[PDB]
Amino acid sequence: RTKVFVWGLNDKDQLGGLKGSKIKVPSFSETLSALNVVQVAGGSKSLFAVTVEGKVYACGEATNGRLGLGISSGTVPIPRQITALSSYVVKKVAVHSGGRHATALTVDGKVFSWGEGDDGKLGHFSRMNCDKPRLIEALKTKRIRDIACGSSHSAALTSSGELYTWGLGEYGRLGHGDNTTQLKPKMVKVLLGHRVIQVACGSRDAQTLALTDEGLVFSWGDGDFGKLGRGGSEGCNIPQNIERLNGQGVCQIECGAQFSLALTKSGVVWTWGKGDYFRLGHGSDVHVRKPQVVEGLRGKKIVHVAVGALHCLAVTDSGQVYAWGDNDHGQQGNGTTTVNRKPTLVQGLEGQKITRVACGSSHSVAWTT
Amino acid sequence: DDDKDEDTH
Repeated sequence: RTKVFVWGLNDKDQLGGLKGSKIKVPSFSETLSALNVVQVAGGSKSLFAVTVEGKVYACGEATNGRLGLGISSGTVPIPRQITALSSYVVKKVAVHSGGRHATALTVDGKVFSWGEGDDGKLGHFSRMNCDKPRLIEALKTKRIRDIACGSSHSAALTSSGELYTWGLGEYGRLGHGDNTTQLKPKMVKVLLGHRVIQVACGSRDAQTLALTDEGLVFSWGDGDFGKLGRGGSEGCNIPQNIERLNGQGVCQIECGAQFSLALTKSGVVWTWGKGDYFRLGHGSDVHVRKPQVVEGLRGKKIVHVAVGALHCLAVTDSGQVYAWGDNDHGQQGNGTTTVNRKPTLVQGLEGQKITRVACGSSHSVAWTT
Repeated sequence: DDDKDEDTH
């Protein structure tokens, strides 16, 4: 048993079988709970679930083939198995909250991609859409250990610690010293000598974040609103160290819409970037151009975080979920459509020891184990 | 907000 709870926008049934378009309180998902999930991931009006068995299920908007079910137009209102992957044990799905493509990493290190093909983000030397998952041949000889997707580019990292990026080159998000689109996975040579252990990719005019095993956080790409974390707004196409987070013990990095977030081993949350609609959690909607601790969570040991487009979720070590940011569709889980300017306890989960959260563009997920 | 979803109802 893993109980799964969902809330937020439900216009395309991206919550997997609830009635109503704005679910304002976390609601038990019997379809998703029945699956025994190890991971839920949220994309643009879409939801993906990876089970202990290693299968993948998807629901929500099917346009551009987000869901990898061989279709391209309508809605999948009930979570449906991506049967193209039924012969593999999938370990993780990577998708951005504002994304229309995704990747899947198997336990034996293979990477499949599917969905919108613009700018080569699927990694098959073309700009073609893929309605069904397709193996990224370029990575077949690398033992990939993690994956990440933005709205317009993608990334993967090997067990030796090398980082690959591909997709839209504009504004330097790929990190290769130019702005050239890569239809193929390309190694970030500037980071050799560092063992990269996570990577996160942003949306639209996007940033990229990387984390090394020594705790170093790097950022590059678009610089608007200070989401690179080094002040001002100048972009770059070469990875640069975010000096402020050195020595902080960062263990998880995420990119929402035009903002960045980091969580540390000791349980503190840092955010920076675009401030509009209170996505940063500092109580105001001003921009923050170097990382700043979310004071609203000081004293709470956060063990897992997730970012949507305009909202964030954080779980304490005691199973409590806090949310902050925009609430046009109920994604805050406070029973209303009122913004959470500061981190706020999510209603309706008491007695559920949540261990993990996930976000899509405008929806939210929490689950136990 | 470019990154706000619309509720298609």
